Amino acid sequence: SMSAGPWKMVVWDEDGFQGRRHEFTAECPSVLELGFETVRSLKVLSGAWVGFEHAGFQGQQYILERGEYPSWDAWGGAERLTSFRPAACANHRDSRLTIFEQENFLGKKGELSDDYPSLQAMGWEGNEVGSFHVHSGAWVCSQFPGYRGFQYVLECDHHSGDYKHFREWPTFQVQSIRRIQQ
Amino acid sequence: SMSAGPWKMVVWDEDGFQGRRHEFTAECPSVLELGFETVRSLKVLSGAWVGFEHAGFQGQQYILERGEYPSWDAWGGAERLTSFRPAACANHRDSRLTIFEQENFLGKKGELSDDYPSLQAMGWEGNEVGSFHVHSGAWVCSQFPGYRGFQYVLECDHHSGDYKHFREWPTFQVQSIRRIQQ
Repeated sequence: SMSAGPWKMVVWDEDGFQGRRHEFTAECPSVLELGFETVRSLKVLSGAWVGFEHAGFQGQQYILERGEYPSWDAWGGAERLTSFRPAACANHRDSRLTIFEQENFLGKKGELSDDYPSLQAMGWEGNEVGSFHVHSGAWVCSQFPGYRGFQYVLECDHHSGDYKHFREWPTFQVQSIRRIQQ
Repeated sequence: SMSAGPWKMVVWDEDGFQGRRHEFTAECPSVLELGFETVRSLKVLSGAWVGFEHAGFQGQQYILERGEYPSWDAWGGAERLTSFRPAACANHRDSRLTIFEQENFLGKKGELSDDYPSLQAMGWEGNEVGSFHVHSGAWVCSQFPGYRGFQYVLECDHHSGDYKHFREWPTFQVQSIRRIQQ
């Protein structure tokens, strides 16, 4: 129970925390706006952050929890990371998500308050999810079991947690889902 | 609370569950011994399994929980998977692991009975772990936060759960650890 400071991450433009450095305490819509050409390594010092492939928070999403990322494989196993924002709703102990088989909160539902490396192991029918309501916390969904493939992040403060369409988050393949750790 | 059958996985030698097929209900030390040339897709129907890069359960390890894996990116985001074994100790609700900063159960310790996408968020000092005692369950450790980078699996029935050396599991980098879901 050490006492942490405000959420913070640091980016560098060369691998292994070398080269040009910049620290963030709030979102950055494009590192190019700093004069950086690229982000090649990073550290998350406090909190949880979402990295995005393209400027303006567009493209592939990467969840960035506390720790050290010496090259791009550390966040995307994906070489390009251009914008960043805090996962503002992250609250690991206060996370609750409802998933639905179809869009618009229709079809069979599942209630999640824990992490699921295998939706199918838990009883979910099929490999698709159609809509989501985030009651609290921030969640990350993955295409494949064990938190692999394309990720996407769901926040409690997006349309009051409503994601009625895959347009709001078109492949509907989701096989693992977990809570984000701030 | 549907009733599941015995642990089972199925492999195919082409992507998308096409081509030659073979089902396992026990370990396979080499798919080449079946006459297969390669495994390109797979499904885990029941239980949790460990895939290995090389024959004889050697090389990179991949955790395979229930679901569908249409190509190699589904298990390794790593194209080669040659041998497979059940994660026999997997027991998600009955998993407990002790981690140590140094080898031989020395140094600071941490007690884990939950999943940790960020060891550093939980209070662990540094990015290294030196030894492990698995009290119960099966666990998977990852190099980077959020369950990325090289994985390795720790079982309760390996030397009574003792892993005193990195030789038993030399890079000591571990930033996330979770329980395997059978």
